[PDB]
Amino acid sequence: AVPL
Amino acid sequence: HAEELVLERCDLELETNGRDHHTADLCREKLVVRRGQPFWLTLHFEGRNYEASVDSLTFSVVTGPAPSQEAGTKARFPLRDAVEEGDWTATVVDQQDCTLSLQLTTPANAPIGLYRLSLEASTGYQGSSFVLGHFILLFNAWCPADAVYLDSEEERQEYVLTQQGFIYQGSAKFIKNIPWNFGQFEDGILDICLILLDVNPKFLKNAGRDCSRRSSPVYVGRVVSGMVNCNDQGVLLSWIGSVDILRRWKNCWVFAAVACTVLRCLGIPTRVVTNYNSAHSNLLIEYFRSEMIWNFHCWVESWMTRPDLQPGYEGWQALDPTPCCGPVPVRAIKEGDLSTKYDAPFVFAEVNADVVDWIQKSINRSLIVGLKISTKSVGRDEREDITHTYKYPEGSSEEREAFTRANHGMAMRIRVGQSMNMGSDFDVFAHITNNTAEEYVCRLLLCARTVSYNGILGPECGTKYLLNLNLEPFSEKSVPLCILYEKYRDCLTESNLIKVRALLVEPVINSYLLAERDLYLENPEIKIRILGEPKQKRKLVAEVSLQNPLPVALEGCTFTVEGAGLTEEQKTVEIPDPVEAGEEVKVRMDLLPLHMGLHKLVVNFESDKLKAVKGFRNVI
Repeated sequence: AVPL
Repeated sequence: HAEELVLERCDLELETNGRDHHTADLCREKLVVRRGQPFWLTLHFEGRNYEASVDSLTFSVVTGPAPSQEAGTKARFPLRDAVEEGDWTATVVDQQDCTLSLQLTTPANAPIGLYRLSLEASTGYQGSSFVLGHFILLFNAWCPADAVYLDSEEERQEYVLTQQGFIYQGSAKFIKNIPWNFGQFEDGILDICLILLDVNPKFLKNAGRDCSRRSSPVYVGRVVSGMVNCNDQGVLLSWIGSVDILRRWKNCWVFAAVACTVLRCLGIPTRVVTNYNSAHSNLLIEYFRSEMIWNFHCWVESWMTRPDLQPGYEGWQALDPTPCCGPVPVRAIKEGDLSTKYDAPFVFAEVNADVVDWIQKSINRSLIVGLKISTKSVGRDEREDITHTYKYPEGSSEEREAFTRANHGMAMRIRVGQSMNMGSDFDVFAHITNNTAEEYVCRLLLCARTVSYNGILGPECGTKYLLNLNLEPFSEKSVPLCILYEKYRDCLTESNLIKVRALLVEPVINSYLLAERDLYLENPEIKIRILGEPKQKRKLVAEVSLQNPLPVALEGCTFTVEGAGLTEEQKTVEIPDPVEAGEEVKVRMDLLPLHMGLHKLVVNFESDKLKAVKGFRNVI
């Protein structure tokens, strides 16, 4: 999971 | 006459109950059954067998630490032939020499959990009550009367019985499928699920009522969404399954993985779903670098009726165990009916974003949320795309009218208010209008940077962040940011340009407003005074001046004038002393008006700290  | 019955033992018929009730893996040692469906116990008596004419048998069951009949957590029921459908009942279905086969049924809305079952045997004039044993009672997707009923066998297999699946991740363009062992039926797992229920805040607050409310999959799904995350008490705060995690606890996709394990275990048909988002020198992204947007996000859906809501909301309910959230009917999300319990706006914001520009009113597609919503296909190793269940096709009437129902007119432009000059300090404003009847609470990011004539951005020269800006109905605001010479002086491009950008975020519906405006910092004007009278004859004097606009002094000050038809020889003049802040430097030069008509005098001023400033004046 990665922040936009 | 007749002596009382003595029970030799009770056979819990594990093999036969397990298979019929789809709980076989759970019935290796103790009895596990599902509500609203008959199950079997065989009584063996020491001595004479049961005789209906003489013996009266009554059953009692209790669940939890404060059971009551009114709460549904305690029941008493006689062994008789008449079977009242929908109630706790027991009836004889077989009678052999020393054995008595019983058929018991529970209500289809019985609270789930661990029951103690007792028996009272009575042969008129005398009686004796005792404990027969225990069974765990689960939700029943096979029972048409049960709230979690699912009318398809293959779906029941997938969403309750199947112990492995795929959790989707990666990105909308490169969807990856992590295989995962939910293992809902592994040793110890069911007991762990029951414990999780038993330590939830509502149990602590009112144990009897909590235990009673476990008749509802709405209530149980809700409790689980909340319990997965350690507020503390919770479970979570590499691996390929849920089992290990739950075992250790007793002593981001992972949150959904655990919720699925627990819900499937308890009998609530459930699936993991993944939403993908994507992005395309943008304020928005700069903003994101506690409502982050991620490349993907996982939750679960569970299947149930919704008698607690108006008709039409049965089916898939979104539950989000991410750091209580749900259950909300997926269809309420797709319809923008956001007053539907529970927590609809939060799920809506996971799959929607409304991004609008005022880069002077256009739609911004640099942020895109709610793509390729994914979950495993029924009974097959492949991906099902369920984007359609959450959102109408982009551009449709149904999409737009759902947008409306969700929102029940906000606008924002950048404003200055007065002249802007190189060397001066001045405010810039995010002017925000709210011609709606609604009240909004928004985040505001307002900031300025130098920018080149080529469109490249320099260093920041002002920032104002506001966590919580309030907008009253039918009102407006001009929110200021002070641009300081001291902050921009050092970091200016070849141009006198600064780019102001603002971003307004309404995080409940998940709306985003951008406004952007380039500003030019004017050079000082060169004043040119014509002294005399424009005589086709001869002799004229022109005076030129420039008021220093900087708060600091100018060094190396030199005018340069020229103009065919006015001067025959260009004239440069070096100014000896520096010019002070606000000081008006002045020179004069002689002219010899060539001919008759119009002529233009052309001036250039130069300085160490201010260069390339020009002016002109017509004459005659």
